[PDB]
Amino acid sequence: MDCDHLLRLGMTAKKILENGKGILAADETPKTLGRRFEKLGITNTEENRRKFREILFSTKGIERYIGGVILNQETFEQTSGSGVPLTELLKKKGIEIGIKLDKGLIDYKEKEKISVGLEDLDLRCKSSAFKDATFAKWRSLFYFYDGIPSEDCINENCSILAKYAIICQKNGLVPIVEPEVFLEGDYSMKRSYEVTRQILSTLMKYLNYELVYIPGVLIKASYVTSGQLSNEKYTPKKVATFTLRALLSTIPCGIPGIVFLSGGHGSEDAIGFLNAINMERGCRTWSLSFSFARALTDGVLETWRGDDSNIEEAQKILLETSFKACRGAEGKLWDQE
Amino acid sequence: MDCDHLLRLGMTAKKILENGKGILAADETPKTLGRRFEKLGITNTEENRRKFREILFSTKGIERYIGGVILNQETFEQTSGSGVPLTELLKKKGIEIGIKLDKGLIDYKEKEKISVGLEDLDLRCKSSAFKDATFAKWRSLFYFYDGIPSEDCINENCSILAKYAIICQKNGLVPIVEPEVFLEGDYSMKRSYEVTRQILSTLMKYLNYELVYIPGVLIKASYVTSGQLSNEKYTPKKVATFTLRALLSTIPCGIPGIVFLSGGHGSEDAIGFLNAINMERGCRTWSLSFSFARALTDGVLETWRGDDSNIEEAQKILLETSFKACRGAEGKLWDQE
Ligand SMILES: *[C@@H](C=O)COP(=O)(O)O
Ligand SMILES: *[C@@H](C=O)COP(=O)(O)O
Repeated sequence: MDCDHLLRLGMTAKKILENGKGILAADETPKTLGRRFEKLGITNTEENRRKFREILFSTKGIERYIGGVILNQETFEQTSGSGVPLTELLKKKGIEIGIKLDKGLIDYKEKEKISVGLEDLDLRCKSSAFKDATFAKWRSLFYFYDGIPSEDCINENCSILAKYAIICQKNGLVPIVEPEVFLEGDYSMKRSYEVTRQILSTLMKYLNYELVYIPGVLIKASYVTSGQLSNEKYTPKKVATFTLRALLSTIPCGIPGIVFLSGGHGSEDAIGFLNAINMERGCRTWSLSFSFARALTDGVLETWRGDDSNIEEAQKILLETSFKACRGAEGKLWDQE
Repeated sequence: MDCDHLLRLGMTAKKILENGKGILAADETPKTLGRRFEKLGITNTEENRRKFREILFSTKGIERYIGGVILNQETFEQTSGSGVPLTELLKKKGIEIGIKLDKGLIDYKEKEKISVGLEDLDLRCKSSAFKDATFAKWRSLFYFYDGIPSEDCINENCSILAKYAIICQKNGLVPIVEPEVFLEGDYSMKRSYEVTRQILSTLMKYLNYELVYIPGVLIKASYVTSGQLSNEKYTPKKVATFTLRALLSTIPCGIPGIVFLSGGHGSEDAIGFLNAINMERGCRTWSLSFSFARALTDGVLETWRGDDSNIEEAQKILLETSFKACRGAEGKLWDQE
């Protein structure tokens, strides 16, 4: 944790987001990907999970738009149909390799969650399995109900995120901290805005109390919207205004980038919100980019459907959707390249 | 607290610091100024306090360097020798008028302090006395000993600052929040650095929990150094490095400016640290300027000495010291204008 060591972390964080690039999140656990597969009639075999990731990672030209990919631990042990380790597909493309390091969530208080896995995190970061990884991801999730998120749950999750971040950095990995505001709930956009300001300001408190190197941390955040069960409407401009206000109010100049999660919003909406936030005026130092799983890969799944004959078209949709995300990351989606 | 109302606050915060300008703090209570007077053989009469402020405010050309002045409540009731209200001296110069609104400090826990006066703050902000004021100041003070500042004292002071800030803004005043790290103590520069990161990150938490308009808040901060009782040395470059790192780690892009307090450091050291921080590289949105009482007015006091014959020379020293501070505010002190 010397000066050159700290500069390498900042260089990695910037490389992931250079030139309007963003992150393809491919880190779904077998259970989470399985559910997605089963809706579309695809069998949850290890082989189909391996093939799905091969389809994503082998897409030609994807590195123009994708600066990093977040892998699931299992995918590090996997090869392509042709024999090449899946990580080698990304390395050869110059794409940064990430590892999701949380062990999921457990119950906290009444109706809330904390994320787990810190006890062996340092040991796991040193696994030879992840030797090629240069960044990591850890997700917490904030449920919304009456009087919730509670302050205890904000503090505990921010504490856990910050502890994970410092361990990552000590092992030479850039941490993505993901304080996700869960979309499935009944809350107004005002309430999301206000609580996002609490969560993000508290996260910055704990990162600072843990003396995390702030230029080597990426924040993966939810857009500010009302909850899916609210009857409240919003437009991309309003999402952009509220989200950017919350970020300008909470995120220090030293943070290199914010990457938005799609969170259950549509692919089109998530990309449209990104474009709108990048068209907003308001001085800032950090990039506003993407870390999408669903918004980038739902179309791939829906086109592929487990049939090899559909793969070329599935890869085409990945590339085209990645292009749009990247254009959104620079506020240029309305403009012809 | 409508949109135009919020834009006026941001415009005021920017006007105070435009063009490398800074703040002349002249807000010493009769007791605090009195002690300064008595060291230099000057009688603590109301007349000498009035005359001292007249000497400061009537200095020709001071508005090139000073964007705002922080007044003591008593000075709003005062006139020049020639009959002109002292506030009119500043208004005519286009200098923003501020009011210090705290009622000082009281004991908290063991050996710590909190600042007081929130109970009638809203009423006081509406006083016709302060009709010409456009900004305010409120000071908390953090003592350092073993295990101190305590977390309770950080939280309580940040809470008080944030409550004051929101009341100010609701009354159309830009709040300066002053979480001063007291120089008189025995602590290392590492410890100051780490605790400054705790204090400033926690302050940003409470400002966010109070839903303060972040573009309409100014932060008056201590430089990061070791304590006066420490035998540890430092240079301007090291102060600059540590202070800017702490600020980049904690202060959101939305804050318009940080103004350093001189804090018991020499006039020359305080101006030299300002120059050094403004020569540092590292992207940021906020101005780095000054809010000095001692660093700007100790020389004036020492030249004047209560003798009218010395006033012209005293004003010359104010103007020359203000020039240097302003050059420091743009990192140009080594360079000839
Ligand atoms: C990133 C997960 O690692 C965000 O995924 P989403 O875009 O919400 O499916
Ligand atoms: C500002 C007081 O209002 C700072 O005063 P100092 O420069 O520390 O004497």
